[PDB]
Amino acid sequence: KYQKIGDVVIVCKAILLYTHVKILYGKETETIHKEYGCLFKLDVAKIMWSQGNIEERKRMAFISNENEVVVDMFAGIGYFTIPLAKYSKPKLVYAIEKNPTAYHYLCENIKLNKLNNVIPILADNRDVELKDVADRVIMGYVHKTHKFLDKTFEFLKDRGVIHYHETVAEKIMYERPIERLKFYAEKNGYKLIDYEVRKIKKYAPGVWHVVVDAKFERI
Ligand SMILES: C[S@@+](CC[C@H](N)C(=O)[O-])C[C@H]1O[C@@H](n2cnc3c(N)ncnc32)[C@H](O)[C@@H]1O
Repeated sequence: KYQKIGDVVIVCKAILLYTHVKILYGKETETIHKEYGCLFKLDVAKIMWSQGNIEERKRMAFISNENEVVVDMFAGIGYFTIPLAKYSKPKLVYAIEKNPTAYHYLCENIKLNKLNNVIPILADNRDVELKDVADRVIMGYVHKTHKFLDKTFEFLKDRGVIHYHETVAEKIMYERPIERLKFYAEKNGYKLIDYEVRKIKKYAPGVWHVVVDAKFERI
C-alpha cells in the first residue's frame, strides 16, 4: 500500500518518498502528522513512523491519571508521551530521548500540542538521575530492554507499574519476560505484585513483540 504521513506519501500531497530514502517528487520531507487528536512533527526521511504500533499508542493514551508522575524512558518524538500527557493528564511526564534529531521533534511536539506537563530530557536514560519519582515507567524499546531495568527501578516510587517491552519466542512469551522482571526486581529491592502480558505485533517468524504491565512495591 502507501503510508500517508502528514503531507508526505511513502511508496495529491506535498511530496512522496521511496524506502535508505529516495525522493521521487520535491524537496521537503518534514511534516506534521495528526493522529487521534495529537500532532507529530517529524522528518519522515530521518524518523520512522510505525504503523504497527498504533494500537499501543491508543492504549497508552488513557493508561495514566492526573495523580501520576510518569517516566518515558525511550520517548522518541513523543509516540507515547504526547497522547498520554494529553488524555491521562498526569502531573508530570519525564520524556527521555537519546537521539538529538528525535529529541528536536519531541521538543516541537510538546509545544505543538500545548502541553504543560511534559519535561523532555536529551540523554541516554541510563545517565538520567531521577530517584523514586515515578508512579509509572514506560519502556517502549525492544533491544536488550532488560539491561535497562536497573534504571527503571531507580525511577520507580515505593510502589508503581512498569510497561516492559520485549521481543520473545512464542514458546516462552509468558515466561521469560516475567523471570527477567523478577530477577531485576530482587536485584533492586522490589517484588512483583501482579502482571499482565499483551501481544503487540508479530516481530518475526515465531517471535512476538510483547508488553508486560507489571506492578511492584519495594521490599
Ligand atoms: C522512537 S521509539 C520507537 C517506538 C515505535 N517504533 C513507535 O512508532 O511507536 C525508540 C526510541 O528510543 C530511543 N533510544 C534508544 N536508546 C535509548 C536510550 N538508551 N535512552 C533514551 N532513549 C533511547 C531511540 O533513539 C528511539 O528514538
